[PDB]
Amino acid sequence: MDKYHPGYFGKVGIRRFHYRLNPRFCPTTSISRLLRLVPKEQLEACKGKEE
Amino acid sequence: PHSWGKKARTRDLFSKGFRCHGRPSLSTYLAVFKIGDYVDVVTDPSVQKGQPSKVFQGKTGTVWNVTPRAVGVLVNKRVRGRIVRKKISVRTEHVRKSRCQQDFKERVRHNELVKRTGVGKKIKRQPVGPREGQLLKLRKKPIPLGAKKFVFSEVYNF
Amino acid sequence: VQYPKTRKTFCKGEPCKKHQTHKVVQYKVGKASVVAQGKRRYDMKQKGFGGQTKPVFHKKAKTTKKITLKLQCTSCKLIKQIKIKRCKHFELADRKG
Amino acid sequence: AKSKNHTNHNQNYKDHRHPIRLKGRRNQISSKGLEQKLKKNRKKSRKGFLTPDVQKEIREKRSKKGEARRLKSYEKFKAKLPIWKAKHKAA
Amino acid sequence: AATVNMLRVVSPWITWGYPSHQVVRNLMYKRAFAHFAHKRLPITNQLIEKALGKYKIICMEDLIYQLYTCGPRFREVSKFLWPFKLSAPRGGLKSKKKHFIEGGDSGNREIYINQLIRKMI
Amino acid sequence: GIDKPKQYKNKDKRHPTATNPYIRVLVKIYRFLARRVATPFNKAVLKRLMKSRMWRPRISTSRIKLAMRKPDKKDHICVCVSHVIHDDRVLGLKPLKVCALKFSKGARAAIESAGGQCLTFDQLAMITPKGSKCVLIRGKVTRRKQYKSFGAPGVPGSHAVPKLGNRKSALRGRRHENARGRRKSRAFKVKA
Amino acid sequence: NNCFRRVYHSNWEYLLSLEKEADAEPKQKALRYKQEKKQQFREKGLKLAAAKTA
RNA sequence: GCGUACGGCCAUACUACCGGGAAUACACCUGAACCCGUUCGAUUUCAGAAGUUAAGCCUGGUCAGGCCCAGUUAGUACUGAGGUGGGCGACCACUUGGGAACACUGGGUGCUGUACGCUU
RNA sequence: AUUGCUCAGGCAGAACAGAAAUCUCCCAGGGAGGAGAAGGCCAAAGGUGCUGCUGAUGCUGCGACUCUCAGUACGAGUCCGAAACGUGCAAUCGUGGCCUAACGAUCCUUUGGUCAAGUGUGCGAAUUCUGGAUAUCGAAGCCAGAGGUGUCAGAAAAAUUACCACAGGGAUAACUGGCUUGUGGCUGCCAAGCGUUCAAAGCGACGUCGCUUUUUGAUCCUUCGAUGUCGGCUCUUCCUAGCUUCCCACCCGCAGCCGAGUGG
RNA sequence: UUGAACAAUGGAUCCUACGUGGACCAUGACUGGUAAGCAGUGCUGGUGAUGCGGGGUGCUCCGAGAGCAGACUUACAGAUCCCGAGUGCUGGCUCAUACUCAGAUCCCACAAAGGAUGUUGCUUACUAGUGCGCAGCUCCGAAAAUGGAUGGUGCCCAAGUCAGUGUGUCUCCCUUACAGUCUGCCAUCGAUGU
RNA sequence: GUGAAUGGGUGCGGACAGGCAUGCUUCUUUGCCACGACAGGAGGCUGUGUAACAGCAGUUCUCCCCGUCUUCUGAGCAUGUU
RNA sequence: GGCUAGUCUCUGCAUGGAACGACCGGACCCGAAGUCCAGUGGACAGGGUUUCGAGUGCUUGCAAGGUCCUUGGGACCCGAAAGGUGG
Ligand SMILES: [Zn+2]
Repeated sequence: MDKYHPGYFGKVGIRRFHYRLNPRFCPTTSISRLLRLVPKEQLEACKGKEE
Repeated sequence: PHSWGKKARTRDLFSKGFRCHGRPSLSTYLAVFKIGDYVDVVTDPSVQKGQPSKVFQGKTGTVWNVTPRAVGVLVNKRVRGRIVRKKISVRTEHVRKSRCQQDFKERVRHNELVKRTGVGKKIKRQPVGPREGQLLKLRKKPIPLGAKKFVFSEVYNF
Repeated sequence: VQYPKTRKTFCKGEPCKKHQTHKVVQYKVGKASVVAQGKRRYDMKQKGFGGQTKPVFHKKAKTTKKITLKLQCTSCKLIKQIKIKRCKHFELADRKG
Repeated sequence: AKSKNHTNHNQNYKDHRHPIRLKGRRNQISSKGLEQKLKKNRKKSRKGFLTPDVQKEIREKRSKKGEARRLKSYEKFKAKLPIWKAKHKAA
Repeated sequence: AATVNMLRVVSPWITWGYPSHQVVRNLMYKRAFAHFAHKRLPITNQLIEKALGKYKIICMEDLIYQLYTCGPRFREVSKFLWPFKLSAPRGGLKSKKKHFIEGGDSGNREIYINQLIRKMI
Repeated sequence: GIDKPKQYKNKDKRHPTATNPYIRVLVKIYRFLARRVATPFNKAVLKRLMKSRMWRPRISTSRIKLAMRKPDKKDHICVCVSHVIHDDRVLGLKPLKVCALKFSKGARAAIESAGGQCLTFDQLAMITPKGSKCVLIRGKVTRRKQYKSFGAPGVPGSHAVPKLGNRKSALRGRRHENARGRRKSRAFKVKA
Repeated sequence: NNCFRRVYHSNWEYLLSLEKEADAEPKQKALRYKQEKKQQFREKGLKLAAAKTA
């Protein structure tokens, strides 16, 4: 147990009664995966322009 | 031996020499160690601080770390079927500059000065081999070698 | 074993951050609160049938406690809590004796 | 009941089945443990490192420094050379 | 020095001696195989040229010459050679267990290893 | 009897473990090439076609772009003995020749939207039989969720991901295996 | 010998000679620079010999 | 041929006894207003230069004690490997290698670096 | 930590004062001291007096290591970085004891810190109790200690069974047998003495070499899916370390008798 | 002189399923014990896991290591016969009236102190003789219980014992292991061309 | 007070060795200016080949000296060259 | 790509080791200077560390099958003396 599962055998942290997870659900993306989500017709007609 | 202390079975080991007691001299402190240097880890019992373990008593390591009063040394230690690179932090009273590479460095400097200046003959250090035939005039006359008579008195002198 | 009544030591408190006078007091264990979470759990487990539930201690090998000392900084009134070794008797040094 | 506990009998054999080697001998050793002043100084040195092109032109300038003296003296010696060769002929 | 201090310590398992020119020749021409290409090949002049041409050695006479009179390339020749397999000798051994000086058949037979090789080829 | 040295067993792999007959056809082609052209590239491709599937790992158009980013590789063909999948993070690709065992729909579209070509290994064998101007790239076998767990977490220095079967705690403070041997508060913490 | 006294004396002579090495190391560095100059000259002379014989 | 200061190695340098010491010194040496320290200006601190090599220091001697060196002990003791060697054993011899120690004999009794001087 | 000094013991000397009080001089490599067991270490000192101090937890959720070792922890210890300090002219030395022993997991509790408050002579600088807030109410959390597991990698713990049972064990006792024979039993060698004189007719002290299994040990090799465990009776056979008979043996401190010893 | 020798199909990087975790034997390296086929250790090798030749027999000794066959040769060790191989060759020594027949290859299957005018040699003191001794064999010391064991027979200028010798050469130096050499086949692991 | 035999650690080079020039640093140093300014003379010199050193080639040459200007601390890590 | 049976440069995958003047989150220390506003004074920001993470540094994923295994299950098969519930 010491060698293959260190953190076994203990108790740590604030315990949260009635842990709601729907108000904590928050999938994250990144800026690297934004311009894939724009039809590149817009990405082209908006390149240097103001829109 | 039913006591494995840090200094167990070190009566003869950590004893100073006959008429060699006293703390180390200034030649021990004026030595200079650089990283990569080879050093004999040799415990000095007159200084009870920074001592290495008795298991690195005649081990030659290489310097990896230089602290103000001590030096870090990497010594190989056979555990059972491995070798581990033990790191010791040992003061410089318990370590000596190792001459284990002295002959090699002498030979290398010799060969390089040879090939730089054009004098010398570039040691290659073969073993001591068989000899050639000689004719050996040798005035000296041979002494009769042979067994001698047994004398109980001359054997059991009293 | 004696220990001074005061001791100049480093107070790691925002006002001081340096060596202060640090009056010395022994550490007395406080009354166990009956409303601590573990005590409440132990009570909820003890009540009912089944007898004793947690293991009591009987062996009692030690004859000495480690001595704990609260040094209170005379300026911050911040308490540094140090420990010394296993000693049978202990008293703050009345330095005349 | 009563056992024969300790023995070091087959241990060299088991230990020598495969060669007794150090795992990482050519590998570098971590910088953790190295003295803090030396680690900070390595960091700051590398920060201050110039680039290879700047270094090349620096070395070029250093070589060009003593050139007017060197080329002049060398050409003077090279001029005096054939007299030396013709004197060495007469030997 | 290096080889003799090993021969000493393994002497209870080996004999050794100083072979004659014709014994060397018989060994080479009747028992010699090449340790080449991780195989055990019968020596031929072409195999000798391939494995040792680098050293101006082209024929079996070169091998015999270096072996008998060491020459510069004894090391390369001997490495090229595969350890000779010899039959159990005719006549036989006096006694494996003693030394040659003790009447046995171990240690150094300085010249009486020709008598042994001759029985073993 | 003889005090033997170790009898030679060739470490290298010389039979495709792949069950795809067309991977076997490619192994046949590149056996032919590694024999009767005998270039280091052909021998490498033969090795990699032998490789099992763990060892010809997927590779991304981002790795293709990183390989060919240098101006030296204007006409080179990026060769991956692997499935090629698209890095959505990569937006602007250059015209690239890329040979592989399979191109995902996304990777194929991203490479053919930049004017590049998606080559199979037979096309590569007919274009560059010696594999000249071919940039071999492999794909990374670390970063696997198995490789991360290899070793022991309770060994100091080994930062192995503990094996958690199906138990993904929601409270990351009250996680599984995080207390005794994971904080010096609990009498010790596994060393780094 | 192998005495502690003999070994300590050999170490003290070693340290003496390392000190003298460091003491004459600047002069040695000058000499070695000139030696590398002569090695450069020798190499280039060999190169010229080869290029003229070819 | 030496002196002083700082040393390195730390007795071939120490210990005892008997002698000698040119110069520079070093040293002993003279006093207590101050700095300073003491039970006591003994040590120590300060301030000096009348005297002396008496001692310290240097140096010469000793079949001195010690220390060091060489020989010798001694191929003795011991010992790795080997034997279907011996022996009831105890243990010993042999083959192939390695190889001391005390004692005894005799000889010796610091070398030297940096700086400043003396001797000129 | 600075600094001064030199210890055990001894010669010699000084009123009471002596073996031993205190004082003085010389000698003294440590024969003292350093808390304790032993070992190592140490002399203008890892000793000791005086004095000054508190570095006896080097700010942290703070490092690399070493012994142990699975190269895990605890523990112990070495080496560093830099805050703040002690001492010192300073270099330095100092984060306990000159060094090798002197000690302790989860969970729980407790205290300190965090927080909160306070300061803030203007700003900040923040853990939680989930429908949103408040409350030096309470509770939880994280961090550092402490309360102990000595069976000391850490269950909470009395006996009896001849009324007994089960799974096993010849890993393991009690009976035979095996090895050894200390003990027991039986013989040897030497010769101080006894024997009226005379070491042996007969003994044989002090010493010492053996033998047997034949007592008791010692062991634990076979047997615990059982080899029926003492003695006696019955019946056979064998050994000789010979009691009787035989050689009417040889020898005597053998006249006879009765005997002693030795041999087959 | 690419700056010691020899060897080396190898170095690096990993993953992973098991069995084992009663050991025992041998050796002046030993410790406890009077000792033990006792108990505990050290180095190495063996047994376990291992058959084969020899030791009569024997898990551990000596030789050697094991695919199926053919030929040759040997190891240890052997040749009176049992039992393959000389009642070999050349010098000695020993004769033992028992119930231990004298003695008869390691382990190992025991022997001691002491004694002998048996015998063979040698040293040595005395002036051929007399003393001390010292080695080889032999004899006594030498006693257990079913009848029995150099393995049996038996052996006696041995078939005991100590040496030498069998030489690419020998009137007689030969025997043979699953070992060495050569060959064929089987299988394995490889190399090369495909 | 000595001290074996047997042992144990380390080292024995590239064709990565060895040498040379330069850079950076908040680390170290009194050791910076300076990656700066100035600078003379002597020379059958240097290398390959040789015990006859003849011969052959000339490369920012050899020496005073890696000079002087108060005279230029190391360490670690790099950039080049051989 | 030059070049040459001397042999130079550029590319640098995978893997292993080291590093980071990098960055994300946590923990320290000196600070909180500076910029800014969806303005209850709040949001970040700077420089340093012997710092930690199952961190990132061009996402190494999912599903099915198969092999050897693990743990719960009768759990390779057989095997207690026992304990309990109801008769
Ligand atoms: Zn305070």
